[PDB]
Amino acid sequence: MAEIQFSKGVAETVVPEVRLSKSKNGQSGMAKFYFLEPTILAKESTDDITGMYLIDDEGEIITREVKGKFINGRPTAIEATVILNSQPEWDRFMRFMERYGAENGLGFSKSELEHHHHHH
Repeated sequence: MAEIQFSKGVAETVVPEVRLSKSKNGQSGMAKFYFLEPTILAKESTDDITGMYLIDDEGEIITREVKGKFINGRPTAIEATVILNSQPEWDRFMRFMERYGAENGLGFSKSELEHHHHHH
């Protein structure tokens, strides 16, 4: 039931890429997310996004480090960064990527393959 929401309640079937990277000072670890032609550009404006809600099978993680990627003043891609300052955070990140990657092979859409449910 893992899914990505930019405003909670908005399920995104988009297939964003996942990359791992370190902080600027190389202190705490973090991960980058690439969104290509996301639908959140037709509902809410990019300037209306201040964070992303990652809902995992167990709990959820709140991310406020979100930046939009504009091309020549033409919105088309959005980027997000997750901070892994805490240790137990890695457990959810690895599980989310493991289960999420299994459902979508970075090329398959989450929709269709994942059945929708009335609850949450």
